[PDB]
Amino acid sequence: KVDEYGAKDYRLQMPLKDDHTSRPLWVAPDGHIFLEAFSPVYKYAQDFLVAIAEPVCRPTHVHEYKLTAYSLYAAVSVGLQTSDITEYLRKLSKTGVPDGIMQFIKLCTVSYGKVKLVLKHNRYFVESCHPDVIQHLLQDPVIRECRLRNSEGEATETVSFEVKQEMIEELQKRCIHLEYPLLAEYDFRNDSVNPDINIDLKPTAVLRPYQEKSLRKMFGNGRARSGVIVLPCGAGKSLVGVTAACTVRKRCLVLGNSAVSVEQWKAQFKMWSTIDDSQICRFTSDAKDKPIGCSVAISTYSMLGHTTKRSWEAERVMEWLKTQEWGLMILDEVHTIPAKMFRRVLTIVQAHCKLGLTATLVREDDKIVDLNFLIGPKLYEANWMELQNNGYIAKVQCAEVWCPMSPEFYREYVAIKTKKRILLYTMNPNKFRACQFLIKFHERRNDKIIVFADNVFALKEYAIRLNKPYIYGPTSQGERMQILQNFKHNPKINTIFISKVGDTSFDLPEANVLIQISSHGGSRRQEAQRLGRVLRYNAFFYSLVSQDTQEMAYSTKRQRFLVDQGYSFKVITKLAGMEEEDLAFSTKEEQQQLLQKVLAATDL
Amino acid sequence: RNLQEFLGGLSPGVLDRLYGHPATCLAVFRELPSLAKNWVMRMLFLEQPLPQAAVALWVKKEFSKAQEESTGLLSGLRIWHTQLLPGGLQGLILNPIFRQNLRIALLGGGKAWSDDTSQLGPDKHARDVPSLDKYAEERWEVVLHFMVGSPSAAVSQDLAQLLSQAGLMKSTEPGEPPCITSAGFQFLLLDTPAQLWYFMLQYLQTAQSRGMDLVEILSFLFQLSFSTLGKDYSVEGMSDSLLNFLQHLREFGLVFQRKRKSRRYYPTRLAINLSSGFIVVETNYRLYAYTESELQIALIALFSEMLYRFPNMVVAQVTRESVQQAIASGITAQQIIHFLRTRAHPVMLKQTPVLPPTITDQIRLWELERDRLRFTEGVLYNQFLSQVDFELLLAHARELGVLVFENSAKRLMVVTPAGHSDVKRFWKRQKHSS
Amino acid sequence: GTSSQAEAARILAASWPQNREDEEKQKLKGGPKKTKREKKAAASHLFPFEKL
Amino acid sequence: VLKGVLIECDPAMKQFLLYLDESNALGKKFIIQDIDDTHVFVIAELVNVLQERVGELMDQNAFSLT
Repeated sequence: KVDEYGAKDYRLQMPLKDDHTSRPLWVAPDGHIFLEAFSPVYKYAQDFLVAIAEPVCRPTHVHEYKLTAYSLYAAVSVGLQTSDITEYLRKLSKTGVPDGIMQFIKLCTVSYGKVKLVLKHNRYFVESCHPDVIQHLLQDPVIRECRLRNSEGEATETVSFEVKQEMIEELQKRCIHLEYPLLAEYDFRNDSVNPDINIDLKPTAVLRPYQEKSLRKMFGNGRARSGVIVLPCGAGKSLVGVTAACTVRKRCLVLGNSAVSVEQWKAQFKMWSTIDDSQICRFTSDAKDKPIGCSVAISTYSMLGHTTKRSWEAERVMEWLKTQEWGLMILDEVHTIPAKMFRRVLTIVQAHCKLGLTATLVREDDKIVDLNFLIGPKLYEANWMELQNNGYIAKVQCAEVWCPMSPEFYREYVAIKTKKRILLYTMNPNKFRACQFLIKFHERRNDKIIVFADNVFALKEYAIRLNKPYIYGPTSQGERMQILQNFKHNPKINTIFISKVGDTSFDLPEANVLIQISSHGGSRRQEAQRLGRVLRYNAFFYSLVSQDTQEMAYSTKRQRFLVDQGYSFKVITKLAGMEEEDLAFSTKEEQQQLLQKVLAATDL
Repeated sequence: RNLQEFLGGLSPGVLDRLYGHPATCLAVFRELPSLAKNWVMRMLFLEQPLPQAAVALWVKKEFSKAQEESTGLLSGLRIWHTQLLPGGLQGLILNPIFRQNLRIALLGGGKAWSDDTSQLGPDKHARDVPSLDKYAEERWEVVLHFMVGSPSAAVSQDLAQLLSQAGLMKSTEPGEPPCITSAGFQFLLLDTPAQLWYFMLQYLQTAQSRGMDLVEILSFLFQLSFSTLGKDYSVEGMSDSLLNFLQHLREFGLVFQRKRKSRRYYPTRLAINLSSGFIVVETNYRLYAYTESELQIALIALFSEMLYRFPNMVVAQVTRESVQQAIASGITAQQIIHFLRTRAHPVMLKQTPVLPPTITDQIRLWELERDRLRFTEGVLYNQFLSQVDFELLLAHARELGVLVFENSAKRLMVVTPAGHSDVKRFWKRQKHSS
Repeated sequence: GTSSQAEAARILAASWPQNREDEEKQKLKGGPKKTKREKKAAASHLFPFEKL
Repeated sequence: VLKGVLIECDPAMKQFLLYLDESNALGKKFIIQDIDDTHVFVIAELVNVLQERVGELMDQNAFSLT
C-alpha cells in the first residue's frame, strides 16, 4: 500500500508470526500464496494448495500460487468445505490470514451450488434450490430471451425453467457477472435414461500417480464435472482421456484439431480401451465408417461449425448427431477453444460433461478467462519440475544461444522497416553457421534432431543448402507421413526440418535435439508445444536468435512461460570448435551474394 | 588488499618487531599457503640453515611454480633469511625471534597474552553472547547509516574525518554533511568482514598521522582475533594510545565495554573474524530474503526492484533496468555476484554452484551493456603524402607513448590531445630539416 | 580467397561479445583455481559441444 | 588535421552509426571520418545524442520485465 521503495508492503497487515517458521506458507491481502519447497511438509502443502488454487510459478525453491474465484469454485466442488479450507489455510500461514482473504473466500464459496444447469430429453434447464434467486435473475434483460415461449414457471416438484439451447453461452457469461456461477455436474452413476455402453479399459494400462491425482479430482463425490487437465505432450495425456471415458461409461465424443489427431485418438482407444471397431467411428469425411449408431465418435473442429453448405452424407451425420445427448464430450488442444467458430461448436452439440485436455494453456488476447465459463475451471496443473525429477519426463537442457548480425546484413536490417526485415535476421550467416555446426555435432553422436523454422521461404534455402529432408507443409499427405516414418528407424538420416507443421499434437517420434530458428512473434504456446515434442540430461533443445534485432525481445518475451514452468535458459555466446571444421558461408563472397537473393523477394 | 600485501610493504624492522608477539606469529603463519606451512613446521626445530637445493628437492618438478611462489612469499615476509653457508653455498634458516615466539605460542612458555582475569573476580554487569552480537550488529548498522547520511546515526567527528580520508565521502562544503562517492557505494556493497578489514587497513595506513605505534596496534588486533568469544580480558597492561585505539573499537562494535574507565572488555564475533545466509535466488530472477533490518533491504534494493515486504520476508525481482541503474551508480557485477554468494541461503549451498549459472551470466551480460561504446579523445592525422614520412611520425608518436590507434594500411593514426603539440612540432621540425 | 577466410573469421568470431570477454580474460586468470569442484560444476552445466 | 573522439565498438554498432550518418537521424553528417571496420571518428560536441540513440536501440529490443 506504501511506496517507499515502490513495493506493495503489507508488514502491518499480517503480524501473526507466533512460533516460528514451521509453516512454509505466506499469504497476501489482495491474494497470493508463497510456498517453501524445502520443507518436510512440502507434499501435503502442495496437495492442499493444488485443490484450492492454481499455480502461477513453480521454480526450484519458492512456489507461487494465486487465489481466484474459479479456483475456490473448484475447491468447493470437491468435498472440501469452507471451514476446512479456512482452518487449514490459517493452520499453515506463519503470518496470519489478512482480513481481506477470509471475506473473499466466504463470498466465493457461499454461492456455488445455488444454481445448476442440467440436460434432460435434449432440453436445457436451470434448477435452483433457493427459489428467490430465480426472481433475482428474472429482472436481467439478457436472460429473458433464453426462455421460449417465456417458460411460465416450469412448475416441477425447487424452481426451474427452460433456456434456449443456442444461447447457453450468453447466460453462462452473465451468471458469473451476477455472482451466481453455474455448475455442470453429471451423476453418471444413476441415469437410467442413457444407453450406457460396454466400454472397459484393459487391466494392463497402468497409470502414473500424477494422473491418479487428476482423475481422482475429476470424480470427487461420485460425479463428473467439466474441467481442464493440463499435462505435457510427452507425458500421458490421451491415457487420462481414455480412462475418463471408460469410467463415465457413456456415449463419448472426441474432438481434435487436425485430421490426423482423430487417428491418434482411435489408436489410443484401440490400445487402452478394448472396444470393437464397429462402435468406434471417425467423422472426418475420409473413410465414413458408418458414424450413425456408434458408441464413441471421434471428429475434429472446423467441420462441426461449418458456415457453408455441408456434404449430404455429412449433413445427415450432423443431423443424427445433434439429436441425442453425449457423455463426457472430450476436447483436445483446448487452448484454442475461444475462437470465432470453435466456441459455437460447444453450443451446436449437447453434452453433459465437457472435459478439455491441453499441454500449453498459455494464449494471447487474454481469452483464456473465457474458457473458465465456456467449459469449466482449471482442474489440474501438472508440476513439470517434479514430473521430470521422477525420470518419466526427459530432463531437457534448454538453451538460448544468439549469434551476432553480420555487417553485410545489419545495414539492410536497419535500412528497411516495412516488414521486410523478417527474412534478414532469419537468414543470418552466423546463425546459419551455428545451426550447421550443431547439426553436424549432434549427428556425429547419433542424436535425433528436429529443426523447427517458420517462414518457409527461408526454410527452402536453409534445407536445400544442407541437402536434408524438409516439410514445406502443403507438400502432400503421403510424403510427410513416409518422411516422418523413415525418420526414426534409419541411421542414415536422422534430421528433418519442419515449417510450423509440428506446432500441434502429432505422432512425431522421440527426438533429443530441437533447434528452432525464426519462430512466430511472441507465441508462448508455440514454444511450449515445440519443447513438448522433445520430452517423452537425456535431451536438450536450442533456440537461435539474432542479436540487436526484434528476435531478442521476441525470445525474451516468449520464454516467460517456461521459466514459470521452472526451466532456465542458459545463454551461449561462443561455440567450441567453430573454426575447427569447415562450415558454409566461410568467406565474404557468398555472404554478400546472399544479400541479392534475400532482397530478391520484393513482394510488392 | 590482503594482510600479506600490507605486511610485505613494511620495513624489515617493523616485521622483526611484529614477530616479538606470539599472537602475531600465529596470525602470520595461518595466512601462509599450505606448502609454506609444512616448510615452517619442518624447520621449526632446526638450528642450522638448509641448502636451497635441498629444500627445492622436497617438491616435485611439476609443482615447482607453487614452490617458487611460496619461497618468494616467505622471503618477502622475512620469515626466513638466506645465510652464507661455508663453501660458497646458501643456507636458509627461519628468523630466530619469529621461530622462538611461534614455539612459545604452540609449545608454551612466557606469560599469557592477557594479564589476568580472576584478579577482579566475576563481572558485575556481564552480558551474553547474543547480547554482544546484537550490540555489534547495532553498532555496524549505525556506522553504515552514518555512511548514508541519515540523521538517526550520530558518531564522533574523528570517525567522519577517517571516512573522508578513506575517500568514501567528501566534505565539499564545510559544516554540511559529506557526500558519499562511488567508492563509498562500492564499499557499502562489500561484505561485512571485508568492510572491517578495509577500514582497519585504512586506519593503519594513516596510523602514523596520529603518532600511534603500528606494531602495538597490530599485535593487539591479532591478540583480539584469537580471543575466545564470551570471555573478558584485562584492559590494564597497555599503553595509553592503544587504549585510545580501543575506544575507537568500542565505537565500531568490535569490542564491548560498559564504561571507558572499566577494566574489562568483551571481544565480539566481528573481532574474531577481523584477521581473516538468508537470500534465496530463483531461476526467474527473484530474490527471497529472510531479513528484517533496513540495512539489508536497502542493499538489496540498490540492485533490484522490490515487490513485497512481509514482516520476516522480502520478495524482490532482479531486472535489467535495476542492474543497469546499480552499475551506473558505480557497483560492478562481480561485487553483486559476490554479495549474493556470501548471503546465499543454506538451502542453495547444495547446488553446485550455489548460484544458478544463468542468473550470473545474465548479470554479467547486463554489465557489459554499459561499456559497449569506447570513447577516446584525440587528434586524427590523415594528410600523409608518403609512407616513409608516415612511418617516421608514427615511430616518434610511439616513442612519446601518445598513440591511441594506428592504421598503416591507410596511413591513419590518432594521438592524445596532450601529445598533439609534440607531434606537431616534430612534424614541422622534420620539414624544416628537409 | 585465402585472405577472405581470415577476414570473415576475424569479423564474425569476435564481433560483439568477444572484444570485451577476451580483454577480461587477458586481464584476469592470475590466481590459481580455488577448488576442483568448480571445474566439476562447469562440466555439469556445460553443453556437450563445449566439452571437446 | 582533425580533432574529435575515436569510438571503438562492434561492426554492428559501427554500421548502425554509419546508417545514422546517411539517414540524417541527428540533423547533420557529424560522422566525419571512418578509419577502421570497427572504429569511427566522430565530433565530440554531440556524443550525448549518440549515446541516447544507442540506448534507445538497445532497450527497444529488450522487453524489460518491469
